[PDB]
Amino acid sequence: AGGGNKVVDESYIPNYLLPKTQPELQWAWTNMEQYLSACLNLTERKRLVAQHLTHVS
Amino acid sequence: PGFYEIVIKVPSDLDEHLPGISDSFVNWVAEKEWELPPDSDMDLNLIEQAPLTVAEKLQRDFLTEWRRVSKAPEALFFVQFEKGESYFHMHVLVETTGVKSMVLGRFLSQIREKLIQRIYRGIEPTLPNWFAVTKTRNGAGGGNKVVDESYIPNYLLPKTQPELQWAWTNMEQYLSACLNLTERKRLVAQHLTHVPVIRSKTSARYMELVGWLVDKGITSEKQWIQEDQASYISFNAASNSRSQIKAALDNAGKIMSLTKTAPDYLVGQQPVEDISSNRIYKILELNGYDPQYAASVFLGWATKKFGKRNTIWLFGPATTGKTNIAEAIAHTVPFYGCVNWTNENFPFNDCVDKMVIWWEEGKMTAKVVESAKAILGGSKVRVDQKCKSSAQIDPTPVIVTSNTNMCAVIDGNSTTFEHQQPLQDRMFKFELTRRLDHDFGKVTKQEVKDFFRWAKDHVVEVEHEFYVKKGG
DNA sequence: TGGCGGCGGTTGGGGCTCGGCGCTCGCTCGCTCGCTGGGCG
DNA sequence: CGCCCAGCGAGCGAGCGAGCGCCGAGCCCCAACCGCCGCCA
Repeated sequence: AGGGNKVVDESYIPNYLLPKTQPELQWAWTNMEQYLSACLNLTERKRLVAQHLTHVS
Repeated sequence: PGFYEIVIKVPSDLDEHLPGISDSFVNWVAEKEWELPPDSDMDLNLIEQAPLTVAEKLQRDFLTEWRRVSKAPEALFFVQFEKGESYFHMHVLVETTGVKSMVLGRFLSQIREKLIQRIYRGIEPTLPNWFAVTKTRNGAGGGNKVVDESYIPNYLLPKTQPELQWAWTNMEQYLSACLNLTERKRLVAQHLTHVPVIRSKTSARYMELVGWLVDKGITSEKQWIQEDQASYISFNAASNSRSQIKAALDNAGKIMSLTKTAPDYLVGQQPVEDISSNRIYKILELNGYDPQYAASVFLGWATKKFGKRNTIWLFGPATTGKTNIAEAIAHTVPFYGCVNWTNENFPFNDCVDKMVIWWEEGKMTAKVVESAKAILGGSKVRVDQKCKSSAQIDPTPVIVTSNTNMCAVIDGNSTTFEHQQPLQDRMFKFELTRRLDHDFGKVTKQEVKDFFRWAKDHVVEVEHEFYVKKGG
């Protein structure tokens, strides 16, 4: 319990939350204009994942 | 002025370290915001907020309690709030003015209790040793670590923004370096550019023992027992004390190897009150030689005053007031060596690392006549050794005590006289033909010391010549 | 054209060594908690 | 006159050591053997 919290940046979303497939997802709520389209749409999630992969590269 | 490095762990998790803390305390700790001074290049995003206030309150209460219990409000301190790898802490520093090392433990516990009853309000932090003081050794063995002023720029200031958060100090030399990386780096660089012995209770006594040994003239274990057996035994109880004996012996030898002059150890301290009783006086008066002039010549020869003619040669058969004095001198001086006249290849084998060169019943050899003339004429020269490397032999007063004519320099299976005048123009002839009686007794070391001392109390004009004046 | 005999190096192993850490004995000293004594007078 | 500070003391335990003990590696000297050489037809 004394450990530190899991602090991350925006790169953590496309690295674990978006890569998750439908069976590992049900619903989501956000407010960012870039991530709002990737709520219940898998195509937008994959597009954002690819964009993040190309950016970090 | 020393300082005490106190470690005070700042509770990071108020829920785990302070279970059951009131909500008012957390609210007041979180509502207090901080802001760096205008001239502060430190980044505020990296610095925390509630931990900063907690550390500030803790160090303020600590300083207040210290000033109240020590009665020294003008005492210097130096607090530095950092962020450990797994928990927050502070490198608090307080002077030792008005607080000895045997009372710091009670004051620390009192301050901890006061902080727990005031700040935390009874709740004691559950961190492993949240309140302690730096010790010279881990555990309950080492004592309080009394650091120095050089400890601040050697561990605290080197730390930069990542590990640094805040700091409080009243010292005028560390004011701008409280919340400024540039000033801290400048001070660290200045301290590194500025920067010898060590004072300890175990080395202070050794520094005096090594000096007393050379004063008494000890160069081995037997000489130490000769003075006091109990004293020698006391300095060799444990292995650490036994190795110390060998270390001190080696150091004393290497130092005696570099004194200044041999007479420094041969010349006595107190004057002489009865020289007639000395055996040297009778030996010199029996052979027909003025004891005063002989003593002056000996003093001038031992002090390297003549230079080229700094040599004495006692002629006449063996043991005629020649061997006794030489044996006494050899027994008095620390080290000595007999010139092996038989070994013409390396006759100075026994005279290696010796202060006096004694030639007892030995003829001159042609194999080391040229090299010997240098040392006899006041000149340095590196001669070989018997199955050993060469070694420089500084101008040392040589003493010859033979019966045959030393001018007859032997060159193997023959004899020559080419080195007659060269060797005679740098030596003193002492025609000591009178033989001592059987009940004359051997000369002691105290006798030689008294003789060398009396040689100084009555100085006479010593003439540089070959034949020494006799006693008229 | 031919081989049978000893001497300086090793080189790990039993041993001394200096250190660390760990523990275990003397000293201590602001604090506490009573006991009692001119003085009220 | 039966309390008054209030002055005194006697520990008094949580500290402080400091001093030793017992590993812990870490050098250090020593002995049972290898390389090379002397010794004869």
